[PDB]
Amino acid sequence: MVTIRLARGGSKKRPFYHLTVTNSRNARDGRFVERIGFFNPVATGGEVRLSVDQERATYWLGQGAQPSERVAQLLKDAAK
Amino acid sequence: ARYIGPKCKLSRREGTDLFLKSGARALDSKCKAENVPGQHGQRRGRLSDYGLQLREKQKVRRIYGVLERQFRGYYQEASRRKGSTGENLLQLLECRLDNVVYRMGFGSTRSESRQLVSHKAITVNGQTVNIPSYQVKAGDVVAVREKSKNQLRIAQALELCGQRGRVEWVEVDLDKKAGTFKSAPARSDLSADINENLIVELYSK
Amino acid sequence: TVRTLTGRVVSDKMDKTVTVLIERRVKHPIYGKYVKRSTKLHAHDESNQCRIGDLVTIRETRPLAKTKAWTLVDIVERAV
Amino acid sequence: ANTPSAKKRAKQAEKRRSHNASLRSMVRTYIKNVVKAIDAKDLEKAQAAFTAAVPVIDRMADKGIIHKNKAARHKSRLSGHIKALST
RNA sequence: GAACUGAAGAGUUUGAUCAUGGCUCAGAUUGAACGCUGGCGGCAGGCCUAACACAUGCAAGUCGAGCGGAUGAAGGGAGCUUGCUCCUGGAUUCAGCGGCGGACGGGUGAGUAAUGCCUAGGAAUCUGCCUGGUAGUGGGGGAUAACGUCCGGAAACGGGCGCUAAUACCGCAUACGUCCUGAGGGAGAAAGUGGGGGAUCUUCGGACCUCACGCUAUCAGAUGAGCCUAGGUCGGAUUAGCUAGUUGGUGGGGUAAAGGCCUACCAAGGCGACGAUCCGUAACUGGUCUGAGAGGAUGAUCAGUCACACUGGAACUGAGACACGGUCCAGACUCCUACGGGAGGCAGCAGUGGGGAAUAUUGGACAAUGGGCGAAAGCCUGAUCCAGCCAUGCCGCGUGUGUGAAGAAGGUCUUCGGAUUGUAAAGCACUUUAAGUUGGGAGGAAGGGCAGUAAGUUAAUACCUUGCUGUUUUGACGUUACCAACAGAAUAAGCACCGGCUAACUUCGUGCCAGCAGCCGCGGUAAUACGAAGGGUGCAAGCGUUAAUCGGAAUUACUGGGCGUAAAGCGCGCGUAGGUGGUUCAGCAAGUUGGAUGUGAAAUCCCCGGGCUCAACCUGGGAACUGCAUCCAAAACUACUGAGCUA
RNA sequence: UUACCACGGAGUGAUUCAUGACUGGGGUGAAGUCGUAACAAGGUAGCCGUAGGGGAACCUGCGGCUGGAUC
Repeated sequence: MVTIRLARGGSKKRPFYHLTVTNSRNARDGRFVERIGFFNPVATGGEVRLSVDQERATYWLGQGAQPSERVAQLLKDAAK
Repeated sequence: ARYIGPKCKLSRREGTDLFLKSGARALDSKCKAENVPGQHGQRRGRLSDYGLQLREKQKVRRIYGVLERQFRGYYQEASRRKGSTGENLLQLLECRLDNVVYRMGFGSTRSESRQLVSHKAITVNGQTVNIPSYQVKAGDVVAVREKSKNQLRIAQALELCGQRGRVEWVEVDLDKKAGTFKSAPARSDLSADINENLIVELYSK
Repeated sequence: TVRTLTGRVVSDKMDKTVTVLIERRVKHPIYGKYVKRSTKLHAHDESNQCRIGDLVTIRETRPLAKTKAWTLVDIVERAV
Repeated sequence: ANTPSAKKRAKQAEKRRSHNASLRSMVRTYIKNVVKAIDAKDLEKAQAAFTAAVPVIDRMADKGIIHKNKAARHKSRLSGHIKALST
């Protein structure tokens, strides 16, 4: 299964997530086929909280990728 | 950390008016500035080429109270930033919050400014910054915290700043005790007694 | 379309296969001088025509022996 | 040391290995009956073994015993040999 | 717009000089260790050696909405008057059959010099779960756990005798695809479960419709894996020959797939100074350190690949393994035993013993992000998120601020005048970061349950799915970051050096002794070089020493050195491979040049910004990856081809 | 029951490491014995190759060289 999940790529007590397209068997922060966007839960000023790159998100979704419970909520929030 | 100790020895070793003391009295009436400190202050002996650069290095270090590790990084950032490594150098440590407050005249000396800034008594752009080494930008407003407005130290130093040479690149409002940083000074705006080319050559050794 | 290599043949004492020498010129990484290199490849010859000394051409093709993955295009020059 | 889930899987695989070996043996003998017939050059019983062989080899190929590609290859080689025998 | 801006030398051969030439030093860095010292916080790092052995605890479970049994409540009816017992009821949650997972995630670098890795291509393949499409899920049969009983065994457990279920197993029917085929034909599957329901029938369980989860056949996609080709990948030639399944061919077998992968036969082939084979070492790469660059050294953290799982070997199941916490056998070790036999594999996370100069807690939680199972609730997760210890490193802050001559005392030197410690202290005012106490205080939380509503669907307003509304609930860390108030300078400075290189000097004691020492060297009775004091210098919660790499070293010289005498022209010819080749015309386009395309993983380096009070750190975009492959243009030079000319 | 094959066993080599009575040279030494071989024409010019001899530096022959003094 190819999946769209969040790769924890920030720092201690300051999480940052990469919206990542990858096979479900790979590790969270490990191998992937493509990164498509990112999510900042602690964005304060000019930091963009969520960038999605809506184009490639549909392509992998059309290929059968199954987003996780967090990305699916974030995907709706991006389009809402 | 920081150097804590007698201050004339820093000036006496070099023989230049280091601004470690308030301008209440001239340094000659306070200390024997015509001799280097220590038992053998009356000798002679020409300094080597490397010694002149090192003494030049410590003058910039001792005037602003900076350790070289930051200075070496400040050199690295000055070497990083485009333009001459010469004038990129002095601007970097002229924008320190303690030095800017000293230019604003809130402290008679940079030692007063450092303690006054470190004690959360200064807010720049409305947010309290209690670090000496903050790098202020052009257009930044630096103010004193409202609880610290009645400090006699800034009250005394603001007048002492009058008879010290009015610096052009920053302006201060006496009633609000707040000033704004217009722009970084150029070489002509700082004292020419320094030789910033000795700074670069020494660190190439 | 398909990458075909050219070289001088060197040995034909086998059955239905001929060995072709490939001439290369790779510069030395440091000294930057072209040194002639050798690449002997075991080419397959479904029927035998090529004798020793003929320039021929070969394609990377099906592995059809333990050391034979290349087969002949044609003789471009025959060693008369 | 050993989890109860691993113990169950080993028991499950041993039961399946005995079950699979019987079925895999059935495929092997049925083809073997044909190969013995071609090697004996007995045409009349060649297809009788062959026609008896074709059901079972796909019956276990669909079961996943020998994979369908292997079963397909066996049919072609066996048919070709019997085709070569009928001259 | 930017992705660069970048290069120091000194000491030492001599009576003295120039050159050559080696040695040493000034620098950057480390998973570092040792000595002295020691306040805090953020981020990161933390057995480099014994791939040594492992006590203890956890690290892979989950599904009752697949199945059989047990446990059997709430709620009702009874003798007693509900103490205590008998019936209906099935809410649960459980050992075991089955399904999925266990091949992921995690650890280590032993082996491996190429069946590995890197780059660029190719085709013959397989690919669970996922997505889209297509055709179906029809009807039977025979068993076995669990269960009861018996026997054997110390245990591990094993063996009979009877019973039963399935989405367990196997027949039969059927075939949009699919497999083989003399293209005429032949062959091949499946499984049901839950919710709800308007009619119809019923054995009264249900049949039937719908929804959802499934299962079967097959096509395509995606992911992953397998295979093949060419180039590259440490040192050694005081290692030159190596290889008969060896190298090809033919037939057959075998694999998911080609292939000596295997075999039968035929031929004598195949590799190698362009370094085969052998020996020693070694995981490889992105990258990291250093360097102006070219280069040199290196392969921690993080990421990709590989190999390994106590040693050797082997297969089984499965889509996927020859499988760390699976199976079998052999071996060494540890342990239990009733002596007949059994059990185990921390190079998973903690921890222990041992080795070593040296590297940490027997911690909390699934809150977040992932993973497995499940319809969901939910469970597990030593992945992960956090916390404990360590100046191990980077970064940031503090250990106070101004005034203050009495130039106080004491110490040191003294020319005996004085100087120096020294505005330094004392004193007078002052603030109190950080630490302490108290108080307030985000965010990391997405969601779930319940109820309602709207939409979709279905014959249905029912069930179910999705979007909103209201309520209640989820934070391990944490006693949070962060913010206020109180108090008091109060809780906070040490290390190395002072002859030159190299910034910084006197005195005292010693007297070639003690000792110092990176080199020059110092010390044999007036030592700025030993030990101490004062003074100063540099650095600072760090300071030095060691160990190692690069630089300096143009001291392996491609950039960028030399060979008359300093080391270096073979004793001298000829000549093989190779290297290089006069001049003119034409062609070609491998080199060469320009462009385009694909690739050159992400992270890192670099440039411009953004967020932590700044920085370290994180992150957005760009640049770069100097390479390879293909294509398109060009023909000055090289290479090739053809034709000439005479130097 | 046969084929494959691990452990284990036998023989015979190769290589590498560590040791070994004794023996050979090499280096460093606070300096002892015997000479004085080279450096000046070093008191027989020196050196190179080779051969023989001698306690030792060395000597001698043969060829070669100047990296030899006087002239």
